[PDB]
Amino acid sequence: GKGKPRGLNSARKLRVHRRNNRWAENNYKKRLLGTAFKSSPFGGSSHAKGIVLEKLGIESKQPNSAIRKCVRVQLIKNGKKVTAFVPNDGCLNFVDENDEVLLAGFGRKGKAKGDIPGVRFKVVKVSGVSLLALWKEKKEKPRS
Amino acid sequence: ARGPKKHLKRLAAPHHWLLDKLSGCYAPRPSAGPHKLRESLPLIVFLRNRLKYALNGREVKAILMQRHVKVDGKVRTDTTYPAGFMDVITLDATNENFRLVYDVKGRFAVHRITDEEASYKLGKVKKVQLGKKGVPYVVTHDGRTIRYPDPNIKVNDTVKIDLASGKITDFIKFDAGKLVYVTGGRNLGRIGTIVHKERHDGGFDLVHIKDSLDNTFVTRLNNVFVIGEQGKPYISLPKGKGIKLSIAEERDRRRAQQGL
Amino acid sequence: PRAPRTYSKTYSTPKRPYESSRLDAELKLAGEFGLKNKKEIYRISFQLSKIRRAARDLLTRDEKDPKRLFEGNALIRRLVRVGVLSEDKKKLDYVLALKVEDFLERRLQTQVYKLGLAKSVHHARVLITQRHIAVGKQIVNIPSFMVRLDSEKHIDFAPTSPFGGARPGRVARRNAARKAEASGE
Amino acid sequence: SDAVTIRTRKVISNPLLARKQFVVDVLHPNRANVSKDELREKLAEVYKAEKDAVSVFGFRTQFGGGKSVGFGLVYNSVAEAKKFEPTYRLVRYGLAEKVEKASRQQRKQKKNRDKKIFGTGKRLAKKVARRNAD
Amino acid sequence: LDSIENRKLFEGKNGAAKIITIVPLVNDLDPLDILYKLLKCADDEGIMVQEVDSKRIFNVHIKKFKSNLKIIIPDMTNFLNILDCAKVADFVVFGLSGVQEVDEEFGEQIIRALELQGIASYIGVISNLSAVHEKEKFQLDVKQSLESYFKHFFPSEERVYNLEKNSDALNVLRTLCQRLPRSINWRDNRGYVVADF
Amino acid sequence: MAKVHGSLARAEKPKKPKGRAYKRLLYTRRFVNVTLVNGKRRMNPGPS
RNA sequence: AUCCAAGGAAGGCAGCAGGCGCGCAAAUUACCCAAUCCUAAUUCAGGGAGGUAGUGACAAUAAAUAACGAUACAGGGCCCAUUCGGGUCUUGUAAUUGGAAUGAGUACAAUGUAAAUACCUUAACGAGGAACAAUUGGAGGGCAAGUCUGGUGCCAGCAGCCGC
Repeated sequence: GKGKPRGLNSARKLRVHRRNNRWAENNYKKRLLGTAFKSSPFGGSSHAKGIVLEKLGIESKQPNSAIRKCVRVQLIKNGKKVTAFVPNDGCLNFVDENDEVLLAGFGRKGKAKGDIPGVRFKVVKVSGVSLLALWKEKKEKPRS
Repeated sequence: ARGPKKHLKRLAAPHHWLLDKLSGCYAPRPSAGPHKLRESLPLIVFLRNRLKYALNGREVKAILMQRHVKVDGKVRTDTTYPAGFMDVITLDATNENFRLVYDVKGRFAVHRITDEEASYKLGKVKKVQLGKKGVPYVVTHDGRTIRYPDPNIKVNDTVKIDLASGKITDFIKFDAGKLVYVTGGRNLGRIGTIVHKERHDGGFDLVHIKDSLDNTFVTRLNNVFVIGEQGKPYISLPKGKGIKLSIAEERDRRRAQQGL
Repeated sequence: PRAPRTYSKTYSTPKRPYESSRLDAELKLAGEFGLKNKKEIYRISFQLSKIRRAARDLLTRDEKDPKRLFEGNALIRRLVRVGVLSEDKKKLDYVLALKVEDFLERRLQTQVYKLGLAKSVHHARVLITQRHIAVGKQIVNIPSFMVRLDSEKHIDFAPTSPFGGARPGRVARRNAARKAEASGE
Repeated sequence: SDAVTIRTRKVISNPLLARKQFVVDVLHPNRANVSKDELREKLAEVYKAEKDAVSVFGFRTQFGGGKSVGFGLVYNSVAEAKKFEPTYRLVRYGLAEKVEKASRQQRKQKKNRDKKIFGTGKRLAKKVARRNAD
Repeated sequence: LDSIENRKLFEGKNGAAKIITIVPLVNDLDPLDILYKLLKCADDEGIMVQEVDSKRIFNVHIKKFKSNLKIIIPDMTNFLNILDCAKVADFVVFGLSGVQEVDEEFGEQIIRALELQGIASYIGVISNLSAVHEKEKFQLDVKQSLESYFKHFFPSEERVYNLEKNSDALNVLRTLCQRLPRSINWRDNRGYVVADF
Repeated sequence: MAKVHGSLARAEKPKKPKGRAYKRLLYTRRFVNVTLVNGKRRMNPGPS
């Protein structure tokens, strides 16, 4: 009878079977082990601030050849070194080194076929300033 | 809590006070006295919320500090004095009298009383016992302790008390086929005749009551109060006569009292 | 620490955002009735949804039940009072064939145009919001007033408004003052 | 065109506060919000009482105007009005005086400076005046 | 521990050099007006009297917050002097007149030039909001206009404070006495001296 | 770019109307002015 | 961890405001006991409990940014077309013209309130609105929207997914 017990005094076997088989999910296992509270670089938050250590010319080769513009940051809350993408600025003229940056998440899945990376994070603010309004020229950036 | 409380928040009020939930932030916590906290009615609510005589809180204080309001013959000066069931409220300068009787919906209602009816007061005997130097006494539903009763008075008997002297005038013993008002619980405010007494020793007793329209309901023994006989109540009953109506009957009555 | 004051939402976001037949039907409704938002349609959809849920969960109960007859008569009578449900259709079955246009026709928005007090539906909303229209004696300037049936023989102009009463407005007497000064000049 | 009409709803005689309490309706076509003073005069002359024994408050005009609703008291004498009314409404009526006070921060700091003084303080005043003179 | 150890340059009792450069951006605004409306809410008016006669560089100890401020007012014609005064500051105060606009050829060029050469922590300051009509119902409109204008060039602040009131001026004084400024990278890599004798 | 100090609101081709007039305009542009291009209601066509 | 004449002496804001630190992340060192209640020897005194206002795009409700005409011009349709022209509509435009309506805002006053601010009323001003100027994201497919022009094509076939 469908390989599972159907007796009317068998609720215990059913719920122990569910608690054993829910560890095969992905979100459950990340969620009840405290994965984000231990090893994820944001520590389970939606944003983070950090200090720019480097500007990086990452390369995406195949099948799209592009020069990815990234930034190696050291986060303030953790002491954690994270590279992150910065959009829409070909010059990175709003970014210098040793500036403070508000980062968010970024869902690009890079490919394995040509060693192209998808870094996990985008730049939202530099030096307190909205990077969008910089690139759309609605504010000016204080340069320290 | 590190000691006894002194406040009562406005959501934690008994719902049968009909207090609005956005007037202020609290409700008047009733004092210690003749009635239970949960089922009392303090004087501030009866002056302001139901008789509309006082607009503010301090107008209640101004009226009560002029000794107009008597609760069961005596003048009270407390804002939150627990006036409860079967009690007599007397306004001399207004020349009005009120008996606190539950409505059919389970809340206290305004109820005008003649001077002859205002002289007495009923009370359910809650314990009879033999106190010091061997004197018997009864203790009623409001806390009144009366020495030297009739020996036929047992527990649950309703006793008539004349408010002038505070003596036992006469009484009714708890017999089947008597007129009974209901004090607590879901069926609160109904007037009926008890069919019989169901008895569970070691636990809670139960009472089957049958109303004027032959509906039958069941309460515990705690929620029972005896008034009188069939068609002979010792007090004057409010309008509606403790008769529980269905919602359709009430709706039809409301639109039948609308004929321009 | 008080009573946490209650509130609710009133519109409902549709499930799929781009759906050509739905966009066309909504815009036909807006054109026939002079709306401004899709939210003004979603409000009527949400109210009709709650009414249909009340209906179809009272239908599962058997008849001659006091809850069904009670709440059904309350619902049906309340719909008849606003003229959304007609006189013959006073059953629970006909409130489920009751559609959005039946609600949307009963607006003050619509009833000003339909009584011949405005030239356009857009002109009807304009005369509403510029405080020109009274129901009995009280002036209403919300187009979503949802005229109850008995209130139909009271919609007119206001005694405040120049169309219905007292002195002509700002531009009118301004131009009259310029005419009188220029005739004096 | 106008004629200010005054109606009294919900008329209650309260002998416990020695007064009469009611609802003031004012029909005022072509008028804005017929003031408290005129209502005190006209209720004093309808109910045949002193103006100082007549109070009105809590007014609000309906949407669109032309009608206002408030609350109205009329006492049995002027002295009963004096002894039962709140003091702010007496100051509104000119029947008393605004009691000029210090600010509340001032009096709290005054009280807390007084709390550090046990006794009259003139003993301590003499001793500190002597030691400053020392 | 590290956050307290990074305040050892700023005990204003001995080696503290909290340099504030006060730049009015409109010539109908006096810099000593701003300085006096600041130091009057410190309630030590001897400093206000001793700052009058002929000085540009002030070495002030405030015993309230126990801080060592160093006030510089730039020459308001030599634009090079304005640049040189702001590139040594730890704090930059921006005066905004409530009546005359910031000049597109003079004031805006100060803002953009100091900003593009790099500013540390700054404060926006109004001193003539009561030179507008005395009702605050119209003064708040001018204050919000100046705030929205200053938001364009500087989004790190949203309160452009009024020196007419004790509240906002004491707030600005607290800021200048306590708060640690953001560091300008190029100058802190090479070391810098301000020097009296 | 940067708006001037005078933000005190108190004391070219024509614009598109806002809100409900814009919905009125769209109702004219889709259902009063029927534009059948090659058997279809074509919106935003180029030179054709 | 505070003062100090060095002997000694004081300390607990996870109460209301407010500061530092921390961080993606969070308000005024305002007014008042008039409400609602509470405490006391008590009607009166007291209450950062609480109420009021500021700040506040946390959410939530309602809904301004325009509405009518006449002209022409281009059409379309309705019937009379023998042809003209006889009216009924409905469009489109023409930064063409006309007379209207009204609040945003300002404000005598009055209401409001403990005192105010604001709201509801209301004298007197207040628009052709070529600027009392509606934005935010898109226009390969998913998924509504380009068969358009220029530059790019050495920072560029490109980037939730597929990608050309």
